Amino acid sequence: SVVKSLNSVNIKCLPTIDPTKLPRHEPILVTVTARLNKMVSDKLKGYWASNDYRKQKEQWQNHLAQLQRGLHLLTDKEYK
Amino acid sequence: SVVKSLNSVNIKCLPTIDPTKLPRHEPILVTVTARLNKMVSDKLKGYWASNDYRKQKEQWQNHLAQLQRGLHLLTDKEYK
Amino acid sequence: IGITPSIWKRSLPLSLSMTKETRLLDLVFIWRELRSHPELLRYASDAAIEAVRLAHKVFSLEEEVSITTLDQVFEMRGLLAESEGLLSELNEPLKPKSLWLEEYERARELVKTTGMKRPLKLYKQWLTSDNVRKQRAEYVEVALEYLPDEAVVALQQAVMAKMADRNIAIECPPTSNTRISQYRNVSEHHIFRWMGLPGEAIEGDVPMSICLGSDDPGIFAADLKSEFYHLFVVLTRKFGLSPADALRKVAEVNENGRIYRFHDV
Amino acid sequence: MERFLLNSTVLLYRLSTVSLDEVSLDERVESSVFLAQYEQARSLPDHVAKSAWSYLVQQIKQRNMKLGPVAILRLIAEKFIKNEKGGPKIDLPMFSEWQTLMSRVSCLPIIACHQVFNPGPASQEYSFRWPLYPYHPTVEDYITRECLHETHQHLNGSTSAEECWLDALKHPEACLRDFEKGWASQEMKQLCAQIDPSLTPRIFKDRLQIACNIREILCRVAQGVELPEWIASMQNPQQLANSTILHNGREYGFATVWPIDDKYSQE
Amino acid sequence: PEYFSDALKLDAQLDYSIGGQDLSEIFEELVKRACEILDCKAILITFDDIDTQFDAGWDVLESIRKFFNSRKLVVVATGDLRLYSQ
Repeated sequence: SVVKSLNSVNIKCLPTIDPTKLPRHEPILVTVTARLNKMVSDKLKGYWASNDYRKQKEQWQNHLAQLQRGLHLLTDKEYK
Repeated sequence: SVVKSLNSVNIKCLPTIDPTKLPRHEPILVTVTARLNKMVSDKLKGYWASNDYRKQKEQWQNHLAQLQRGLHLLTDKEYK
Repeated sequence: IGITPSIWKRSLPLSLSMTKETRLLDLVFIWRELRSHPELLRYASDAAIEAVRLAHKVFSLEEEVSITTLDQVFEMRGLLAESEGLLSELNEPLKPKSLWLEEYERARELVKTTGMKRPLKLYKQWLTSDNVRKQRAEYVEVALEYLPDEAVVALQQAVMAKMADRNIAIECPPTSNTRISQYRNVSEHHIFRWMGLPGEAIEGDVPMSICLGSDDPGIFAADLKSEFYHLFVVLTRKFGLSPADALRKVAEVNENGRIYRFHDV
Repeated sequence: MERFLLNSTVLLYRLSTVSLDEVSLDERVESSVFLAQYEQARSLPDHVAKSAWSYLVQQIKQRNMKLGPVAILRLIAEKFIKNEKGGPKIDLPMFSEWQTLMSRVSCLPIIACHQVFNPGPASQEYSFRWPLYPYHPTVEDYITRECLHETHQHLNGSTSAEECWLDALKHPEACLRDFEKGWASQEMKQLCAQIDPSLTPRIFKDRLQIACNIREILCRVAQGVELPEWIASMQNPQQLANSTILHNGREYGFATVWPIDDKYSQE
Repeated sequence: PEYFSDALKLDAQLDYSIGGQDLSEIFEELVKRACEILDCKAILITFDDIDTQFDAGWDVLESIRKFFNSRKLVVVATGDLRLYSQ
């Protein structure tokens, strides 16, 4: 109910994330970023091969790529 | 007996399944889709290149593929 | 398609041995590229007759199978075994849109269609029959000079026309590799036949595109430059070619490695 | 044989005047296309044209399609274009008769149909700007090694001809000034009648305006937005000649909103 | 993940009401085909005594309840019912 009227200061709301309705071991970041990366690239996909699409997409890809090193750093069996 | 009455608006009933009469580590969701994929495949074989046979088939194949890419994580023990 | 049949027969027994399945695929093939040949018909006709004889031995069938049916059976061996309607049950639920479902159903529908499933049922025994698979691996005795010297050349020139049409290059092994155990020296190597050296090119040959490669030279210290020089030396000395002309023939091989390069543009 | 259905004045006349309510046009396209081939390639005997058209109808029915641009573009795209190392490339043996097709039918619709119903390798990124070329390693090696050399390249106008149609859409009225000034000359009077005898400047504005509205109407289908609920008013394609339709007695436009700033471009 | 594409297989005989990877589904037609091949209306299977290690009979109880349900297959069990309760 809160988020229904809130979508109408401009605010955007991610779909609710339920840890119960998720794999038992997947951490929060990979789940929330999956939600976050889904729309933001879909918003880019809303554009049709415009000039601003390429600049925002590639810089977004670097943001994920540089963060991929720490995505494994959410604990592990042993350090390598 | 209940499913017997339903088979005899139209309502389709899937055959009763039992987790005990199943492998221990195979989840219910893969099994329920197995029985569910049983009928839809059978109905498609009945059409056999009739009108819009491809339309239902391809929309089904993609939907099964999208489910499959979410089936590995459910059985996956941990995060990787 | 490089060795001259006369050279290949050097120091070999008067009758070789080969598996029945490899023999049967030979007999069905030799009929394909020889019945087209106006004068090498006896070999094609004899092959087609005795291939039918061998098919009865292998498939253990009792009815009549013609050479046309055999070719149709053997043209469907490129399909995957696990394709539905060929080895697995025809009525199976549809697999979830892999990159293989294009392959699985393609080998399925064309088998179902054309209104001709007689070659298909022969093929299943060729794959999933206890006796057929055992009979295929049983070896057979083949005469060394089964085809005459000219007859084998007809097949080789038939390959050249087909592949040059498709424009597919050939990797050539290093000529310093004494792995063939058939050439007395390097001057007899089959690479010279492909390039078109007079005195080593068989009449009617269709020139191909030949690239250069050095994978297993068979020697201790080797490199592509050494292989490049090895080719250049033989032309100038053994075949008597001027350095300007000799380089161009070996330069064509070195450039064909660039025309057919797999590197992206 | 399929180029006739995509480039023929007589079909356009039978489609720009007949209403959209009725659906069965299989006869009216078959009769019209034979006139279309009559006035385009008259050297073809009737029986060759009859059978070739009959095969085309029969070939479509076995695929459970319906005769239309969505189906015809499928046949050409799979007949000519095939994926290769560089992406979508025209097959080498069929290249020569493809060039004949380009003289009557544009490439932009064909390439779009090929991508949808036959995507590239592993969904690799591909933005179409240049006309498709056949791939042969011998020529590809030479071109990259030693570049081409052009001696006669008219700079003015447009880079190619298919995009000049897009430029024409940007000036639905200004391009008529070029048409009207040219129409004063007798040479342009005859040349226009050569293609379609019933071609007048108002018809030229009629079709260009109609083409403008169709682009917007079908764009709403492509974008995914729901139909603008004034299509019920239009059942005759001639109603798209005024950039505004009247449904329940109020002004209803055709222009929509596009994600691109420049809605009239190649991409 | 690669198992499911290998799953889903159909029971080609008698078209039972259950489809999927259930082995009981895949078992009755084999018995019936064996019975008609072996000129019998049923097959008698004998499970011996489990007095030594009755813990071994737990799988037999599962196999009897999970797969041994067809009318045309008869099973003779034995032992001490008290140990099964244990």
